[PDB]
Amino acid sequence: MKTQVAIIGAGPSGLLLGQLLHKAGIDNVILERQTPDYVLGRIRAGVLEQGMVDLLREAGVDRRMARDGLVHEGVEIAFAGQRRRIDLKRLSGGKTVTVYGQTEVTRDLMEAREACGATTVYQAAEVRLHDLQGERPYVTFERDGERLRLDCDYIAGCDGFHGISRQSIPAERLKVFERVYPFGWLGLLADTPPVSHELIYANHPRGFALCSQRSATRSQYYVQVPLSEKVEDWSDERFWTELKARLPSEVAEKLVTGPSLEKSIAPLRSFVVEPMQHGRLFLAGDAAHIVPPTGAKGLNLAASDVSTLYRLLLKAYREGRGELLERYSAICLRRIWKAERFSWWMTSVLHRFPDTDAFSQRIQQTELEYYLGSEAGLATIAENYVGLPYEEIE
Amino acid sequence: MKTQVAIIGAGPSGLLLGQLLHKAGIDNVILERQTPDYVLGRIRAGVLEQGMVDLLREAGVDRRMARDGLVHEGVEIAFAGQRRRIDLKRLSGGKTVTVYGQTEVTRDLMEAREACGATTVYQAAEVRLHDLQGERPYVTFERDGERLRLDCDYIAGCDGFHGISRQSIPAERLKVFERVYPFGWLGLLADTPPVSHELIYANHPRGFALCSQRSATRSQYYVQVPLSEKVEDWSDERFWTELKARLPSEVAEKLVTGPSLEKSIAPLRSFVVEPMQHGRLFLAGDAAHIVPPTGAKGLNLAASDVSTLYRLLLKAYREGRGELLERYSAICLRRIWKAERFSWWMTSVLHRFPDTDAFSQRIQQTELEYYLGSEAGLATIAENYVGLPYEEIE
Ligand SMILES: Cc1cc2nc3c(=O)[nH]c(=O)nc-3n(C[C@H](O)[C@H](O)[C@H](O)COP(=O)(O)OP(=O)(O)OC[C@H]3O[C@@H](n4cnc5c(N)ncnc54)[C@H](O)[C@@H]3O)c2cc1C
Ligand SMILES: Cc1cc2nc3c(=O)[nH]c(=O)nc-3n(C[C@H](O)[C@H](O)[C@H](O)COP(=O)(O)OP(=O)(O)OC[C@H]3O[C@@H](n4cnc5c(N)ncnc54)[C@H](O)[C@@H]3O)c2cc1C
Ligand SMILES: O=S([O-])[O-]
Ligand SMILES: O=S([O-])[O-]
Repeated sequence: MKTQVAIIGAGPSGLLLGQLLHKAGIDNVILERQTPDYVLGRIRAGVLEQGMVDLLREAGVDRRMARDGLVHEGVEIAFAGQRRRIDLKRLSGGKTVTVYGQTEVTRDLMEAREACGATTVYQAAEVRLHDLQGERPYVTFERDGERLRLDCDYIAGCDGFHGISRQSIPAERLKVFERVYPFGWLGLLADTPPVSHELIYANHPRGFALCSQRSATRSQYYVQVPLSEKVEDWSDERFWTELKARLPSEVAEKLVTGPSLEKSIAPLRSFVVEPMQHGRLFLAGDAAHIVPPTGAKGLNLAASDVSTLYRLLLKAYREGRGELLERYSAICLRRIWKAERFSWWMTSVLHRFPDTDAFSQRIQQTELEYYLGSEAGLATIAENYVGLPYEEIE
Repeated sequence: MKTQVAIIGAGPSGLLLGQLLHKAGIDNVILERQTPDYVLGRIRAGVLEQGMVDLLREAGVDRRMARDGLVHEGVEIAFAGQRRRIDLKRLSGGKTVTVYGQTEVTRDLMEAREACGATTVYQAAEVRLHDLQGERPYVTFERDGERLRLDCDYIAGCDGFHGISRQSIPAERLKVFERVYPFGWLGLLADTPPVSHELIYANHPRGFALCSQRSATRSQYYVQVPLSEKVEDWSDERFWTELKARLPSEVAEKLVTGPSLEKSIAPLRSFVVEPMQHGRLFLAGDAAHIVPPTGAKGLNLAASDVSTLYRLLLKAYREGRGELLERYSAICLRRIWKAERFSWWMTSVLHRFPDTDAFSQRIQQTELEYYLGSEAGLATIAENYVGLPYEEIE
């Protein structure tokens, strides 16, 4: 096979990059290790930044989102028995966020790519990258019992955290930054109407809780739990009782509960690699970084990494400004670090950390009080939550 | 589940460690991501050092090897149209090597573990390590549609180069050393009688070639080829013709050729991580290092890593000398580096490297001439080939 941009991974990052390149007339091929149904079987949430919403529209894959997505003009943080609303729209000047799951976005992108006949090779086993520092890099993989070669000009590693792309870069060139939080999130998805039209992030002595939604009849809730917790020890009844205990009475009081459609515990961690490229290989999305779910920035960083790569690739192909690609990592990292910082801040002020002393507890309560009670403070939250402005490049 | 030593990986390293611990009465459980047939489907060669042969006997899994294995008292290196024999037995004082494939060794270990009822969980998906720096580390994984927890005292990461164990150690604690050679090995396995009763490593202007064997009616041959070569462009006829062109006439002349049972190109690379442990987790085999096939040290290092870990675990459990486990990496690395060095030397003197000048070519020919023409030189080769003596520990 032969293309211009080889793409490893058919998750959100790879599909979005591929659809953007497709519309731009830049040849591209996506190689995915799993099957279509396997990828779609991954149930993942999503709170889309304005930048991502705009990118999906630019990619021509927004019809479903415009119909099934939930546009939120604000978000609330609860603590000390009170609900504090952050007016994202007002504070940002018009920006909002859209609650539409990664799973749905992935589904939409796959239907769009399948419809236009773009190239996607599923069940591409043993993917391997070659001659990355040359002008003719290529990829090899096995399919239907045969080895194939894919020649290209560039390679976009969009293969996630456990992909092969990040592992294909000499360890000497990379620097890893990481942190694991001392707790996980026990989530419960149910066919019940949400308790609020907007999300509710709750800080409570017993621990963090979050009220989210999927539709008028489907809701998603979470409560923080220690690392060693087993989902088996958490019946729906126990979850509902603990969730209510961490929410203001007025909220817990009007909460509609019911059987769970799915329950699971997920850890919270951060990870960033520098740089995010090597020769003709460029990493994007989870292949380069991880963030905790608190700020819902994972899916959004995948989008911003792709946007940047796409725009630089355009400059290379249409302006012969290929040297600009050298700036890919520096640009993405500035945004990734700010997202990691905001995600870290949100995690720090909303959760109960083990072995915390009285002073720390008071500092945390004061952080919430100050930020939610100041216009400047509220602004820092709002501008970060809807997503900081994309860097124009150059 | 609950055991004393949790083992990740049911390849040679994990199975051997597990069988050794089984006989010692130390509880152990092996978690393997793939199925039994998948593991056995990996066709891998093997030239066993005396130390490994002794270890398999100690493990009580040597009957098949004693019957089907080929004991070699010497090995030959050909160059400049002449065959030079290295009398391993004489030079080492009695040590030899046994040609018996990794695949056969793995098969033997699996039959032995299955027979004694030791615990092995195949298709163990999403393996994850936990609380490595505590006194109660544990592992989690999914099976038959359910999440399970395995408590233990120690964890042996025997999950290979692309395993999760090495990736479970903070990047800040690790230092990676690596090298990729500018060529690969095109191998051809056939049901033909070998051209020699001992191996023949050949250095020739056109490139490296190797004559090996599996039995009186089965042979394995290799010729070096550039990185970008496709096995598809190499018919059996072309392989046989190139192989002969790289061997002394007397050898090429008596070579029996025939249809290949299997053909493939494999790269040559080296990789070492320091340290090889973190808390209660200890890496062994490919999970910690890779060596080129030239010295056939890959399988042997897996064995020596296991031997060391096993002996240290014994000291911990039977002598309460658990502090000795702290020395695991230092001990293994001394042997790993010497094996990497010898493997590197063998690779350097036997292959044709791209863009080599006249001086390099002459230095290489002189290396062979000196080492094969000196008793001290021959000794350095012999002692390394049969395997240096295992470090006694402490
Ligand atoms: C339990 C959990 C909950 C999360 N919740 C949130 C949330 O609430 N909000 C949010 O924004 N983010 C959340 N995230 C993060 C978010 O899902 C990711 O940031 C997003 O999946 C990144 O997309 P990606 O395409 O970069 O990577 P992925 O979605 O991982 O896609 C990568 C693709 O590459 C393929 N691949 C891997 N290796 C290879 C290979 N060798 N060859 C070929 N293909 C390969 C994979 O099969 C996969 O399809 C969560 C993550 C987890 C684990
Ligand atoms: C093409 C090729 C040719 C080679 N030729 C030679 C040769 O001629 N001579 C020589 O000595 N060596 C050779 N080697 C090297 C040799 O095969 C290895 O050194 C040996 O396989 C190492 O054994 P191991 O048990 O440490 O790892 P492996 O054999 O890789 O076994 C690791 C096991 O862990 C499992 N695993 C991986 N990830 C997970 C996870 N997340 N959870 C659970 N289980 C997991 C794997 O499925 C596997 O079964 C060759 C290698 C290759 C690739
Ligand atoms: O199921 S598929 O398209 O390989
Ligand atoms: O095929 S098995 O034993 O999981």
